[PDB]
Amino acid sequence: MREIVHIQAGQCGNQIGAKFWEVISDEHGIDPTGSYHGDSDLQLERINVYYNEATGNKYVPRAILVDLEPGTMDSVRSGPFGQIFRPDNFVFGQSGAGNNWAKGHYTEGAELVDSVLDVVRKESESCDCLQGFQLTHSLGGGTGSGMGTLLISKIREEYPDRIMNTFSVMPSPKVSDTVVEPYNATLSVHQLVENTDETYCIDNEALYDICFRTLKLTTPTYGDLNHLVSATMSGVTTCLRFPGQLNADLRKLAVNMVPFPRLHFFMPGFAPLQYRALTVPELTQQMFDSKNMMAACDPRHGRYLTVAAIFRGRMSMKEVDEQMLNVQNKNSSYFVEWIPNNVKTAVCDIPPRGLKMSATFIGNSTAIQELFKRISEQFTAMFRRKAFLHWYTGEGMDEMEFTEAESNMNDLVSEYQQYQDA
Amino acid sequence: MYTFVVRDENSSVYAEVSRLLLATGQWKRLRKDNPRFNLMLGERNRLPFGRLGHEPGLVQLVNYYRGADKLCRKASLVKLIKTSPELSESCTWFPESYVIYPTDEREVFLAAYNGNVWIAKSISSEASELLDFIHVIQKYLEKPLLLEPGHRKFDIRSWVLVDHLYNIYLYREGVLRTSSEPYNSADKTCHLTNHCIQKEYSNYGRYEEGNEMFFEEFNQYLMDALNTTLENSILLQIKHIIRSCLMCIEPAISTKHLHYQSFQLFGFDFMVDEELKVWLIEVNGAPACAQKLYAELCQGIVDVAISSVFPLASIFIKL
Amino acid sequence: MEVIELNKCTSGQSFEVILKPPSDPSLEEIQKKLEAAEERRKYQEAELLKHLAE
Amino acid sequence: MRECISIHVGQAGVQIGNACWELYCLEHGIQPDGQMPSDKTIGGGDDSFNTFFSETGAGKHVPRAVFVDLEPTVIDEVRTGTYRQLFHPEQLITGKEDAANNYARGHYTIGKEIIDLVLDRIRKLADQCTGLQGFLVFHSFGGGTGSGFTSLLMERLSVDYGKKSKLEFSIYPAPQVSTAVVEPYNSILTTHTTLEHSDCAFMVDNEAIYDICRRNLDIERPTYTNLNRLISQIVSSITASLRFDGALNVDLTEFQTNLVPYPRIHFPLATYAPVISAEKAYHEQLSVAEITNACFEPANQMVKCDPRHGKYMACCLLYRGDVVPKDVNAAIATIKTKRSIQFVDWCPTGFKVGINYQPPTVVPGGDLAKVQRAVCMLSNTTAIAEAWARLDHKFDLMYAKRAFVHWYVGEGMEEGEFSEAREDMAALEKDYEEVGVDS
Ligand SMILES: Nc1nc2c(ncn2[C@@H]2O[C@H](COP(=O)(O)OP(=O)(O)OP(=O)(O)O)[C@@H](O)[C@H]2O)c(=O)[nH]1
Ligand SMILES: Nc1ncnc2c1ncn2[C@@H]1O[C@H](COP(=O)(O)OP(=O)(O)CP(=O)(O)O)[C@@H](O)[C@H]1O
Ligand SMILES: COc1cc2c(c(OC)c1OC)-c1ccc(OC)c(=O)cc1[C@@H](NC(C)=O)CC2
Ligand SMILES: Nc1nc2c(ncn2[C@@H]2O[C@H](COP(=O)(O)OP(=O)(O)O)[C@@H](O)[C@H]2O)c(=O)[nH]1
Ligand SMILES: [Ca+2]
Ligand SMILES: [Ca+2]
Ligand SMILES: [Mg+2]
Ligand SMILES: [Mg+2]
Ligand SMILES: [Mg+2]
Repeated sequence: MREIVHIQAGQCGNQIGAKFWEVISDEHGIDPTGSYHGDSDLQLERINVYYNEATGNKYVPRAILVDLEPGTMDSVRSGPFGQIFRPDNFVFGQSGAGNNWAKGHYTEGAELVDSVLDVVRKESESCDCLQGFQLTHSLGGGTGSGMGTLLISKIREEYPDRIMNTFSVMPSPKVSDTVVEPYNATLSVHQLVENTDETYCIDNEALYDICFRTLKLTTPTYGDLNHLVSATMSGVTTCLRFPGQLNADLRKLAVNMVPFPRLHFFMPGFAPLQYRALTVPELTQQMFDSKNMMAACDPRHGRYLTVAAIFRGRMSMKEVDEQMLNVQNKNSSYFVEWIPNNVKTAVCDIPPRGLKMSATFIGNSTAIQELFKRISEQFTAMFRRKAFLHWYTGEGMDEMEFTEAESNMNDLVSEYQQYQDA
Repeated sequence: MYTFVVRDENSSVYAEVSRLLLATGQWKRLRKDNPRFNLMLGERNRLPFGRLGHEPGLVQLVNYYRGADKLCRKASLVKLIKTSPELSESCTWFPESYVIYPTDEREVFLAAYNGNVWIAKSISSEASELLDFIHVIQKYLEKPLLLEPGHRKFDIRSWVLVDHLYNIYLYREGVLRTSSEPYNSADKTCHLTNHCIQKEYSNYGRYEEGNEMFFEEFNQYLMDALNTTLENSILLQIKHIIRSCLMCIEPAISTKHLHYQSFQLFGFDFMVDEELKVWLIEVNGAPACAQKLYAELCQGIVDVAISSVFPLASIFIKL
Repeated sequence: MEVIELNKCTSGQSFEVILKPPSDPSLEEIQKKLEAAEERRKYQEAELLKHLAE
Repeated sequence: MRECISIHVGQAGVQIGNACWELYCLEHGIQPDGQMPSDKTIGGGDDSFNTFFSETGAGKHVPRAVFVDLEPTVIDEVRTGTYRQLFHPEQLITGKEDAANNYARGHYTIGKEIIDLVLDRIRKLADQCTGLQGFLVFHSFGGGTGSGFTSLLMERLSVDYGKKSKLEFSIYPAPQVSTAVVEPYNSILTTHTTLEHSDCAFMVDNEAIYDICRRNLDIERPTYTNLNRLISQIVSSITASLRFDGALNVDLTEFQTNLVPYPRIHFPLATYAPVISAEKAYHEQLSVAEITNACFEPANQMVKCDPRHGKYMACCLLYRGDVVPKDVNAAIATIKTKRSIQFVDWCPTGFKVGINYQPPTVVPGGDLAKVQRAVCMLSNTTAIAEAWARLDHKFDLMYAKRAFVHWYVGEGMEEGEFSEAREDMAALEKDYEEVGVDS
């Protein structure tokens, strides 16, 4: 029955994961106590994808909360929808990871990883037919980055034929916590290239710019950034959660979006970012606009390999089809000509909360190489002088492992440029 | 913003057409293998008509009629005229022709052979010399209209545009490709009026510039020398022949109810005898134009053949 | 134009009109194909599990 | 009486199968519960409709059909639908997870694990047959199941039922109607493997049906229900001769005999007329001449192509309703002097005509208006090769970069099969050219 097991790891992963569950619970009419109080059976038709059904017809998120310190998960448990989560699905340590990939991946994380897999195993057993896994985390910290990728590796070992999907938050100096973020991100990307089928690249620089320049927020907070991510995650998973014309799961998505195994890093987008309803041409225009992208990459600096678009709300399906075809026909140079009809659109009649209609963008563009280039430069700037390396070598790592991760990411960049000139 | 592709770099006519499209700011040229186009300036050979009109949200137009090769090939034209009831063997404006393979009309040609001068193509009074050379064998017009002074031969080229609605437009400006050498009914330079031949084997450009006489001069000549006009003595027959050929093949090539649309520029070649009778020589599917007529004609193509389908933000005679 | 083979019944009729005269792999082989692909999947997975073991 | 077993594979096959059997029941006067008041011979008989329907002691008329899909959601709508009582539970076979638009996954990975179950359930129906003719296989080209599992099924059917004819109803992929980017791959892969196992295949281009529904039915965005009910009419017209009294195409063998001179070139072009909107209050009934002339209009074809620039090998006219042979001949004689109908020199320039007096049945509340006469033309034209060329070109574009190939290789398929399948299609295009084109 296409069940998905959700995992959220670290501070960022849990804070965005919590918001995601708050949003879709509302869309499915699930109250903070886990009771259904909706008005449409369309909300319950595919509820099993993300929710287990309890004893007294209560719905419990198939979610596992992981962290190396109890702080954020104490906040989640005390949050608005904090009581909806299964108490046994809270797996945490006390040491923390100190924004250190090595601690998350090799030392502190290794002590906790088996306990997480136990809960993962238990959730998978309650699935009629496990579709795949979904992970929310950041790449700049220690737990989400280090332990998160360790989890992914452990999961692939036990479930080699299941789809692995991540929403990965990319660090940036503009919204930074520590200077070692490029180290942690580069080490993680190496893991993601090999062990994920689909990765949504969420750039904190893009999230900030959207809040500052577009939403007119002079002082954006993580909460403001997470609002955008929460909305994007809802739209991305729309065809998973709601009945519609589209009969497809995560594997069908991966098959059609990923022409080459390593190139599975997507640029998410959302529109609108007010009481004035948007016309279909406006939704389509904004959706393809760089300012609505969340990877901080200019799509005009590359070419689209594949594009997926999801429109939500009651609108003319003809007008949607016309506008989508319009964009392709007006900008044919930004789409690869060696993949016929590489832009697909799906429509869901059910709009999200607060909007009469909206559009979600999922692009596999070669322009994403700008994100990895940026990280690679910040990495190299420090690594050439071996700056801050002692935090990692003190945890048993050697310089060779950094060189390899750096090499693999630069290879990833070159492979994107290779198909940009095809 | 309309989009188009170019798949024939050797096209003189459509190199100017694409230039004009870009000079409107409403047309954009795409890569040759880009399927997301509105207009296609296709290749002369093996044009993939089968891939046209299958792209969603795109009205597609092509500068060639599929099946028009039946009219624009030597042997196909002869076969078409004979086997079509609307043309028949009693065509009257097309010289007696026979298709000969090196079907076929070999015995029938000899039966008519027995002025007995013919010409083979794909000039001799002996049938034995013709066959041993070999294609189509056509009766050579031994009595052509000769321009004076010079006592010289000529042919008439007419440009015809047929749009997507199958309207037949005749360009006002035709051209006479004349011979610069005096005619001799007893050396095939004064017998062949091709521009490439006259610019080589010939006294070239003695009478007119580049052996090209245009309609206004030729009309004035007819009035002075024969007391008649170009319209009456010649153009009436030309317009008739053009209309006969294009209407005959219409139901076979019309894109009226097709998933894609077609238009095409044609080059009709005529011969005029001393009785002021017009004979059709052949039809060109990919013709070139006169140098001084490129500007006007190509703009005419954009106006009635292209913009009629894709409107932006007469030099033709409708037949 | 000739009409031939005219057959009639309560439900309808049929005929032919002429206008112009004219001028496998065995079960075993399939099993091998399926098993060969299965073994190629097994090898690729074993390589993955080996790579993860390293 | 000789029986025919229908097999529906994947979402497209199943949903189209639903539309067909719905129509079949309406045409034969069979109620959704299986009861048929017209049938006086209770619990048995060898009537023409018994070719598609078996009978139980309770008087229920059960379709000789099998529904197979690698995921349960589509077939589940049959199990709980209007015709839930019509089918035996055994006939409705479902798997756990689908082929994910991957030919290799449907053919090799999942197919291996479920093929024996399917054949066994088919064997059940075969044992009820006194003289099984063969099979009718409905599927899409683009689906992982429709392409992958079908080709495997066709191979095994040739083994277990060697003397039996197999006919195909295939859905050709169109970007206007929900395609995946990898569907050109699946199309070529399945056509290559199924080619030697199919005696006659009817291709239906989703683009054509989509445009017919927009143009003739005034539906801006046709749903699958709109498309399938139109498809079911064409399918009904083709199989009417098997289900009713007649003398043309009475067995599956006749389809090959009358339409397929060369085994590989077994893809007849279908053309249907008229398609009239039910919302259209005032409409003039078309004559025999008018609906016959409409058979030579590209806009009414199941596959968009130009028969004017191809050659005919065979032509069959299937009329339903108020039609007499006199009007047919008067129409044909007229059409020949207006249309460009070129037959190959080694074939008789002629038409095999079949007429069923009962006018086309339409689903109550449907989009199709009731007409007094309609015709389906089945003609084997080399012009249908345009569809192969379009499809092969899209294959070439992606395969030149080896795009998406890793998904197929990851399922145990070898990369060589891609080239092997493409070379077979290249040969197929060449066959059409040798037969249809002059130098
Ligand atoms: N005409 C018509 N076409 C359909 C229908 N359903 C799917 N298709 C077409 O089939 C193609 C996709 O294949 P499907 O049949 O949906 O997939 P499948 O056979 O179930 O195989 P899976 O990938 O395992 O799901 C698309 O090109 C659709 O246009 C239908 O009900 N009617
Ligand atoms: N039956 C005939 N009688 C007299 N002159 C003839 C003739 N047939 C051809 N010609 C002469 O033939 C010359 C034209 O060439 P023709 O039309 O035969 O083919 P071509 O070699 O020009 C191919 P294209 O027109 O595509 O360039 C003219 O100069 C004309 O004088
Ligand atoms: C589970 O949800 C989705 C699943 C899929 C697709 C998709 O994007 C529209 C989804 O929504 C996010 C999808 C994507 C892209 C394609 O080409 C780029 C394609 O061929 C095809 C598709 C989907 N198929 C169709 C016909 O849209 C199947 C896989
Ligand atoms: N968008 C977003 N980014 C965050 C959030 N919290 C932390 N980050 C980013 O994640 C990185 C820090 O990693 P973090 O998750 O806090 O450490 P961890 O607990 O070890 O996984 C930095 O680049 C932060 O910018 C959040 O709530 N939202
Ligand atoms: Ca410890
Ligand atoms: Ca009975
Ligand atoms: Mg932190
Ligand atoms: Mg010439
Ligand atoms: Mg399916």
